[PDB]
Amino acid sequence: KVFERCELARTLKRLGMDGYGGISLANWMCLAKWESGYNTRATNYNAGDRSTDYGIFQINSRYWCNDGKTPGAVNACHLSCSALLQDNIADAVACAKRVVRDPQGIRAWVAWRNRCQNRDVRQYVQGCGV
Repeated sequence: KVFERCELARTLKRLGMDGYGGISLANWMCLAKWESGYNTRATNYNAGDRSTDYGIFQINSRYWCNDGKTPGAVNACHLSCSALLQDNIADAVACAKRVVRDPQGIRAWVAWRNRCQNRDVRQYVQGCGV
């Protein structure tokens, strides 16, 4: 599923993402936007390390989910990577919450540092009623 901007903003809010780990909803929107264009079935194979990024938040198979084909990988979210390709994003959100409990927080996603950190992200939630 490819979410519309405001539809996703309210979806993430209902899932408890607003201010989760000190991260505003606008930051999560900016992350999803730049990671997948709000598309839950987005995937990106990384030929260099044989891992794959899954879903709306492009969560990586080396550490967060199990796809059975990433060498020496772990599964910290204790989910099948398939769970991150569902139209319903509850599992992806629970995993994204787990990701930010690590030392880096939202900085774990390099794209957030590239297109969201120290940027004006208010635009992602304006008019969404969140």
